[PDB]
Amino acid sequence: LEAKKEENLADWYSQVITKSEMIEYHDISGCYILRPWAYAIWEAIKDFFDAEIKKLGVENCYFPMFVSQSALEKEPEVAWVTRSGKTELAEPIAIRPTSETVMYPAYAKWVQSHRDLPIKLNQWCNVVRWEFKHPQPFLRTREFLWQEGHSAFATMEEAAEEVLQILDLYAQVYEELLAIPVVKGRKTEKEKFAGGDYTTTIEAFISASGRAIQGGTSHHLGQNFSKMFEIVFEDPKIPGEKQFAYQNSWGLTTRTIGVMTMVHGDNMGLVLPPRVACVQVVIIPCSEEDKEALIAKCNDYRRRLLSVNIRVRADLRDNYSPGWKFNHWELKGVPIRLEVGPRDMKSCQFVAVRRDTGEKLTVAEETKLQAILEDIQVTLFTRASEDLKTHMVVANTMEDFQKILDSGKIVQIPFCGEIDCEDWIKKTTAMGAKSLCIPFKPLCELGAKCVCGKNPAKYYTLFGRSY
Amino acid sequence: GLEAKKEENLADWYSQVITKSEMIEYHDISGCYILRPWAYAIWEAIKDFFDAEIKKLGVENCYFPMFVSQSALEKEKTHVADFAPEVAWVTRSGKTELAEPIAIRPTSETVMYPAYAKWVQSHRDLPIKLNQWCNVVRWEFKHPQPFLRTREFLWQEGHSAFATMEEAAEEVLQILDLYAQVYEELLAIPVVKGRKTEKEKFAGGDYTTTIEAFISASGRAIQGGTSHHLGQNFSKMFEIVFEDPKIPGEKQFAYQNSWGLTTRTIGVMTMVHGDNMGLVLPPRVACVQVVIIPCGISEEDKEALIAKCNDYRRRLLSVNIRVRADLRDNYSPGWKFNHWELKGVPIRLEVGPRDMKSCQFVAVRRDTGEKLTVAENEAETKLQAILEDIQVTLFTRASEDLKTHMVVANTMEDFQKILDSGKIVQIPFCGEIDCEDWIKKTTARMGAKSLCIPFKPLCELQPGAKCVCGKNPAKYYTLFGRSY
Ligand SMILES: Cc1cc(N2CC[C@@](C#N)(C3CC3)C2=O)cc(NC(=O)Cc2ccccc2)n1
Ligand SMILES: Cc1cc(N2CC[C@@](C#N)(C3CC3)C2=O)cc(NC(=O)Cc2ccccc2)n1
Ligand SMILES: O=C(C[C@H]1NCCC[C@@H]1O)Cn1cnc2cc(Br)c(Cl)cc2c1=O
Ligand SMILES: O=C(C[C@H]1NCCC[C@@H]1O)Cn1cnc2cc(Br)c(Cl)cc2c1=O
Ligand SMILES: [Br-]
Ligand SMILES: [Br-]
Ligand SMILES: [Ca+2]
Ligand SMILES: [Ca+2]
Ligand SMILES: [Ca+2]
Ligand SMILES: [Ca+2]
Ligand SMILES: [Zn+2]
Ligand SMILES: [Zn+2]
Ligand SMILES: [Zn+2]
Ligand SMILES: [Zn+2]
Ligand SMILES: [Zn+2]
Repeated sequence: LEAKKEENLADWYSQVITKSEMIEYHDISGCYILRPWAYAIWEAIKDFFDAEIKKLGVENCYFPMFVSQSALEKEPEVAWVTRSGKTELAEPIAIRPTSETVMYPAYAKWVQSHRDLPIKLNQWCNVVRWEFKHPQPFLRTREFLWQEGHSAFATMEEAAEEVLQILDLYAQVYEELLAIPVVKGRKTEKEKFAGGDYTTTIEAFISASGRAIQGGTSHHLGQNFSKMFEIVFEDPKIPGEKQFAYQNSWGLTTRTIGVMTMVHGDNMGLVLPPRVACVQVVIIPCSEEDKEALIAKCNDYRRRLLSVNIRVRADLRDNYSPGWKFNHWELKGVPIRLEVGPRDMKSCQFVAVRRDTGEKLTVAEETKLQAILEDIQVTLFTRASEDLKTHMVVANTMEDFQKILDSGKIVQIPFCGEIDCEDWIKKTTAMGAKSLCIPFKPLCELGAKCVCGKNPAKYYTLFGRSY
Repeated sequence: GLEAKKEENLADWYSQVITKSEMIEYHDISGCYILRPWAYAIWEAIKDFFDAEIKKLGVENCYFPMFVSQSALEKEKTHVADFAPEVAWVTRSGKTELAEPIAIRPTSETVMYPAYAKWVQSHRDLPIKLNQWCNVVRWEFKHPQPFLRTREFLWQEGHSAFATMEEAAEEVLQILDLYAQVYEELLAIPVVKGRKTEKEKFAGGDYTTTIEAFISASGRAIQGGTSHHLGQNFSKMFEIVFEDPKIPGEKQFAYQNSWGLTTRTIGVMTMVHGDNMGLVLPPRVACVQVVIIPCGISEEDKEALIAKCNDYRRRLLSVNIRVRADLRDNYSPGWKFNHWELKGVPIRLEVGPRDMKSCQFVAVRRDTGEKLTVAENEAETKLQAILEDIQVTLFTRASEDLKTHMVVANTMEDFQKILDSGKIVQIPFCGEIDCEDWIKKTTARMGAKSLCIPFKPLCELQPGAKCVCGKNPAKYYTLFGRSY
């Protein structure tokens, strides 16, 4: 790897994602191939989150990719299919940018009584938003994989409960799987989903860019969509009266992998948190009778490790040098390299090198390796945490806000929350700073006025430059 | 209640069964359907099995883009021209024309193989074995049918490249055998492995292998999955090539395979096993294998009966049986019976107060309807045994059905008679496109298509035997019939 993360972050990022064999470019802008090394991380995320939402009663299903004009405009850079071969469709049809308008008519038909609620459905699928701004692999693409969950309840408080549960699962994905610290909160009036009541969100910070990025989102839709699509049930108490269902929706994408790359990656390449590493430990070999024995010693380690449920690969290819293999698996971010040399074989001991720090370490010919893995995870998280702690500070006045913002940090400011003030904050700080979230647990507690002067502060709000 | 008979109007029965089992919901765009959880969980079971099996072969999962540029789609002879009117084109985003229109993938060769060519710089870069689960689109005007033939559908498509022919040949048959395991072992559906004829194979490939299944309610056959050897056709098209230094001065074009399997599986499961009470789920893929329902419904006694149903639920989960306790006050027990029968749940566990007070329950089989009174303490064992026996039974019945409806015939006379009887036929066949066209055209006065050239035909072909056309010698016994 040539480019340096602190010099030329875009070039560093492209080189990391391709030389780690995560991404390949497609001949259509903003579309990328997810190679197995990237996809396996998505598979790990999927296994965790799918089990967890199943524990909450959510069922998986698959709705059509195509949205009619009427369904879509029953409420915009949607991709329109307008012909098959050379012959025009009777009416153009749209590729889903999200599936509310595909799902909620079906919900309306399935709900007859309050006995039919709640409905909790999730799908793992692809969506398309065909914007013409600059794409970035993983972080912001035209086609992407995600999961979208869509719930409908009889009451408001079970919906609110789910909203917070799903947000906490997203925070778990980032913090426990990817070792990325996030700040939970809710979007401002300006930035919230216009189709919902409130939008909760997890925001992560990428310091090499000094920019924030949304990691996931969980919306309380309230009765907005149920009144739109007539998702109604009869009142269990009052004859002949109908109630509109309360709804949530929530989503999470492969952006995860990009954030994991941006946060933990270094100038040797990818750095994989052991919890999502497709390969946690790579075994590399360093008298011909002796050579055969060495290979057999590696296979011994491999089988043992496989037996202790550690994801492991023995790279015994004859065609490549050990130093080549060292660099290959470092670039890919394998948390531990296990080096087996003849002396050490003879000494019945071995060497383990951790990817995060490079700390080498000799050990006796199972237990240790697992112990190293966990520490690597903790290490990654705590460093990311310190980075966030360094780059997220309080400022009580605009001038202090601006200086700090220009130092490449994100700032919690007292904020009145009006949309006009938020646009003013954007252009005065000019790209300009946007609102990220109103944090659940702000750093310091809030008579204080907004940084606009004209109005009092309603809440500490986190602002920053953002992807 | 279903109130439509499978032996009368098969189409209406199918529609009723897939909707009333809560498998399918209709969409306002023809040929696209909502897969509700009851069916999507069957696809997820198939997925878990096939994923595990291909990983043991060294296949890795990935995800390539859904959009194909016009240049990449039209670049090589990847597919015949007759497919052109069935490609769906995105021509605008919002209100603004795209400079170049882009196509939705009907299959991903034109997206993957330029990448494969970039990735093969030497022998060490082979083999490449990649699979993806994803949706594809084929915008046909022919009458769609849920699960069986739709405009959008879910599938897996595997694409692999090798240094030698032997490796690729081996994988083709391994994957075909995996598809046969999906059908016979998970779905309880017997299939016939074989080779597609010249007319019916994938045109740009060297040969296509296939598994064919029979639907006796319709007298038709349908292809369950496919596994192609491409040889070096696509690698010479896309320049997926390396150099062996021990063979200076010769290119080595990769040998490739591709293979595919869709949600048609579920449709075939519905058509083979479904009866006049609704769906019938093979225990192996049933989302719920056992549903516990309280019957015969004092306040203390009611509390106790519900606790007992939950005891059964706990024990069944603890021995890895997928179980649902239907404890809803809103619906009658006889309605619960009907509802879970429509959905095809293999076993219904009835618990009444008299049975609770004698430590027993009733188990009712979905496939036969047979009722058994079972002692409480044997719940885990008996119920497991019964599930296995349901699986077996379904497969056995279907195989019996296949074996009576597939027979050998040696003349166009016998062939057309047996064909008209609603069966499929293994005939001696010369293999030529003209003569297959002729077989179809004649036997209409729809015509019979070829299904597959079986690896293991019923009867070995006689030497010098001539194909039913009488003009050419038979090259092989070939399974023909009316088809989906
Ligand atoms: C990969 C990815 C992710 C996401 N988004 C959105 C919010 C969200 C979060 N959190 C989803 C709710 C879960 C997320 O991840 C969004 C996107 N593309 C786009 O906006 C389209 C686009 C394309 C090119 C340039 C500019 C914009 N692309
Ligand atoms: C559900 C499903 C399945 C399959 N096919 C194909 C062969 C194969 C097998 N075996 C694939 C290799 C895996 C299969 O299952 C094909 C399809 N639609 C279509 O052709 C498009 C269409 C749309 C409306 C009416 C008629 C035709 N729809
Ligand atoms: O997609 C959403 C709302 C939520 N849906 C379920 C998963 C989580 C997700 O945030 C917001 N959104 C975002 N981008 C969009 C782009 C287009 Br184009 C359209 Cl039509 C609609 C939308 C649109 O509704
Ligand atoms: O899709 C195939 C060949 C194989 N691709 C890999 C997975 C298994 C599959 O059988 C054949 N086929 C089928 N239908 C098609 C429809 C269209 Br539209 C196009 Cl352009 C092309 C095709 C086309 O190539
Ligand atoms: Br969104
Ligand atoms: Br196909
Ligand atoms: Ca055709
Ligand atoms: Ca053009
Ligand atoms: Ca490789
Ligand atoms: Ca030559
Ligand atoms: Zn992998
Ligand atoms: Zn203000
Ligand atoms: Zn289910
Ligand atoms: Zn007793
Ligand atoms: Zn002939």
